Amino acid sequence: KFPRVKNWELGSITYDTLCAQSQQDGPCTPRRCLGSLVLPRPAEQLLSQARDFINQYYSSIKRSGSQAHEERLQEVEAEVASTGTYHLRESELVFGAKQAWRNAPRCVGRIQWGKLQVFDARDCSSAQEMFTYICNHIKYATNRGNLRSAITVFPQRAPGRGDFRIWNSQLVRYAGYRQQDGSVRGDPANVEITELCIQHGWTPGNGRFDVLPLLLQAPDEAPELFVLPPELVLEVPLEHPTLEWFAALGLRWYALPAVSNMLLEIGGLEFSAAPFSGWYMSTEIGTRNLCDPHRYNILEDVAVCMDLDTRTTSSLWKDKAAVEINLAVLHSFQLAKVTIVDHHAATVSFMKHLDNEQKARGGCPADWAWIVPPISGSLTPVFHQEMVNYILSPAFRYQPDPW
Amino acid sequence: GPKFPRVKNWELGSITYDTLCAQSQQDGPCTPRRCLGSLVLPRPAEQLLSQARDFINQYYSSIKRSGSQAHEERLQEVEAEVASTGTYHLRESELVFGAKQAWRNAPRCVGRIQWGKLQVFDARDCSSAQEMFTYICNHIKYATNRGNLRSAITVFPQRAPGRGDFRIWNSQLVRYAGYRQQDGSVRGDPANVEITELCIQHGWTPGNGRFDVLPLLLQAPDEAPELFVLPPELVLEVPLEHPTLEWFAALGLRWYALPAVSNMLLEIGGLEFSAAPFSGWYMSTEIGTRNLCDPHRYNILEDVAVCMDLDTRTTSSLWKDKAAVEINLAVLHSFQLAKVTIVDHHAATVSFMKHLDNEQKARGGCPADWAWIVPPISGSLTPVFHQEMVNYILSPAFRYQPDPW
Ligand code: HEM
Ligand code: HEM
Ligand SMILES: Cc1cc(N)nc(CCCCCCCc2cc(C)cc(N)n2)c1
Ligand SMILES: Cc1cc(N)nc(CCCCCCCc2cc(C)cc(N)n2)c1
Ligand SMILES: C[C@H](O)[C@H](O)[C@H]1CNc2nc(N)[nH]c(=O)c2N1
Ligand SMILES: C[C@H](O)[C@H](O)[C@H]1CNc2nc(N)[nH]c(=O)c2N1
Ligand SMILES: [Zn+2]
Repeated sequence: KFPRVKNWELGSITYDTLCAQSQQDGPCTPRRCLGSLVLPRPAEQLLSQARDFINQYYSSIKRSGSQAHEERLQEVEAEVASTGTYHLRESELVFGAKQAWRNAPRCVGRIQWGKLQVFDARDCSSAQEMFTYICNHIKYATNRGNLRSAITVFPQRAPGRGDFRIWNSQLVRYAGYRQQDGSVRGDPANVEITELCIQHGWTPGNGRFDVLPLLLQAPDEAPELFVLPPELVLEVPLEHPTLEWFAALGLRWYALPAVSNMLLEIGGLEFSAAPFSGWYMSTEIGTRNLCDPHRYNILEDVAVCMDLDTRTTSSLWKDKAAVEINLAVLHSFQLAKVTIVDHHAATVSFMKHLDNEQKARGGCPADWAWIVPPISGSLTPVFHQEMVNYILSPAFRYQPDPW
Repeated sequence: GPKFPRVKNWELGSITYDTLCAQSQQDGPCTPRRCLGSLVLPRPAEQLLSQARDFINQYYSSIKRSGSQAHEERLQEVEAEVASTGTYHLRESELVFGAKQAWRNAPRCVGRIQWGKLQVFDARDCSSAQEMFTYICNHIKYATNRGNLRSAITVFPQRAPGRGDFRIWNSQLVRYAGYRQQDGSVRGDPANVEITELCIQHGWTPGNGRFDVLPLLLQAPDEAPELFVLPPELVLEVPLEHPTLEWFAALGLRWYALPAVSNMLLEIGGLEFSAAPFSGWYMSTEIGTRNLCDPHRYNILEDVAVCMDLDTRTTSSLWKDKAAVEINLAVLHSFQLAKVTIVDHHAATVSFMKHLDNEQKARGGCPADWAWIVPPISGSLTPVFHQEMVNYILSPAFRYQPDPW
């Protein structure tokens, strides 16, 4: 029943009892494990999720069983029975957004989970208003380089109508221009959204790092285009501490990682637009975004500049170039005084987080493949830590693209 | 599409469906409620016969004589034997097939493109610890082949009805001693502190170096294990140096040529071969990243970083990553110089991708454990990081077995 969880570096063992609180099945069965897959393939039920969430909330404020708790359960029940749905109080929304983050198995930054600014944007009625709230978020979160975690929550999905959606996958994305000869200029991850923006009327540039406009959608309307004011998108030019030519690569990344296409589920209610942001771990930029062969793919270029023997894998040219690029990212963010965390510091804080959650809740859902960094895995303590992965609610969830 | 798991490569965009998993007859540790894929060790008569029939069907399929008269006579032969003895025995060619298939089936092995090239030594006539030692030395000589390594397994008698097992007590044929110190630190390999102490309890005179090769504790049915020293000339080792950092050689680090697992159970058609040591060649990260840099192994990162004059006082200098790369390069360079077979993690993962394609066509899938397949440095720089994998247990199989003591 309750899995034993061992750390193989220290020999310490815990038991996950928190997983018993899971109500949603993942993709694994006793016949086969699907844990490396990136994606998975009525009133009575809303009422149970609603009730369980309100119980979660009153328990957190230590008022479990109180008058307030009972009356609030009655409101929820009365509202659902009459209308087939309900609405959260602001404080409940705040609690549920933090819990969704806390519950996120793929997030290595969860030590921070209790520190989240929640902007309530549920009184939004147009793409125009969405834009204003998004700019306020960016400005707040960016804070001239001293980044602060934030979420803005737009109106929940409703039975009658279409969703509020932000089409872009992040608030900040560089264009990817598909070229005649089949290559890509810019970020190949963003080809499709770049073509959408143009098709909806954007005048495209032709750089490797052109910031995309937002396509914002109010219910049952065509999305609208909105150019972010350049002054709101903080960027960091990349340079290397000792390698002078590196700056000459013209590389850069944006300060603010802000995910904008995930669904936030709290107590059975769904928030189809609820962008959220923290600060980056350097390997996201230095390893994945710049070195993935299907991303900016700069490994070779960097290795030649370093004059490495590129002819053979056993010279470890890829490994050496990747280290330097990661170093350049850390250096430059430090130089520009913009919050960043390296993969060693981040995984150490995650280990402290596991221990906190063990005491607090008796476990912590974690996806080992996503937690362990993409370079130097076993040099970080999380590589040696067993982890149990399961879905708790409140949750952030993947949702299909709106087009 | 199909009612089998969809498997995607996020680098290339390509998709397959694993149909092979339908052949799995044994449950792993995961359920719909929670994934336990990251756990290292998760916790007959009519049963034997059904496993035997399945294995014999597998054998006859592989030789394309499925449904044939020889196929039906063999099945009858197996149940007759089980009917009268409670057990049965494999033909030589059945053993060779099952051993290769146990390797092909191993989800944690990245080297499986080589699975068809395994020399299977049949040692099922062995009846003493002394003879086990001879067989093991022959295995070591054949497999080592003066640095031109050749994959091999040697198979000792199977488990039998309430008669004791053949066991090799050591986890590998080559292991460096780990000596517990008066201050609680370890000299040598901390992985091997228990077996080192077991060797001394059984009469071994200990050394005091960081790289003392252990003797073997070999157990024949119903006897106490006996101790055997490997002739030093049989254990090929590689002194580590670095191609440009001249001081690395002065560190006195080394590793042995032959990775030879000796404590796993080989299961074929319900038969259990408790002693069946097998060996291949190393992927360089196993030595240079894990064995040398794990904090709970030789733990050399800080020493190397100090020699490289790195800033070890702050995580963000990436001193750990820089030192680990150089140590891996030293491992590769030293083995190449010594002419001892080794494969780096780029070339190994690339060959594992080819393996996956071959197996897609041949069997409809390939059981693979993503956390074990992805190397412990430079993970996402290798093509396997971007490749989804389905993990499931097929038989024949290599299985972990409890330590004999
Ligand atoms: C405070 C700084 C934070 C750091 C350093 C951090 C770290 C990370 C990293 C490295 C990833 C993997 C990203 C990738 O591989 O593409 C990630 C994923 C994720 N994080 Fe965080 N995180 C932070 C804050 C947040 C916040 C504020 C939230 C939401 C309130 C959040 C929720 C998530 C979710 C839901 C994922 C998985 C996304 C997916 O499945 O696509 N994180 N985190
Ligand atoms: C030919 C060269 C080979 C290479 C490069 C190779 C590579 C590897 C690596 C890197 C591991 C993970 C070890 C660790 O992290 O400690 C492994 C595990 C494994 N390999 Fe191979 N392998 C090779 C040959 C073999 C052979 C000949 C067999 C058996 C016939 C084999 C069966 C296994 C098994 C059963 C495991 C899992 C061990 C466990 O769970 O403890 N491999 N392999
Ligand atoms: C198909 C698919 C599914 C899925 N769940 N996720 C993805 C892409 C994941 C992109 C997330 C990248 C943003 C990560 C992030 C978010 C935050 C808030 C902080 C931080 N340091 N990093 C694709
Ligand atoms: C507790 C535990 C369980 C388990 N299944 N496995 C382990 C790890 C044992 C380490 C296995 C070392 C395999 C080394 C090897 C073996 C072969 C044949 C080739 C090659 N390159 N490497 C521990
Ligand atoms: C196939 C595999 O699951 C996939 O490549 C995962 C591996 N681990 C990851 N880990 C993080 N943090 N982010 C990722 O995108 C991925 N990709
Ligand atoms: C907890 C975790 O499963 C454990 O540290 C695993 C991770 N991946 C591994 N991968 C390989 N090849 N070898 C290992 O010993 C491990 N250890
Ligand atoms: Zn699983």
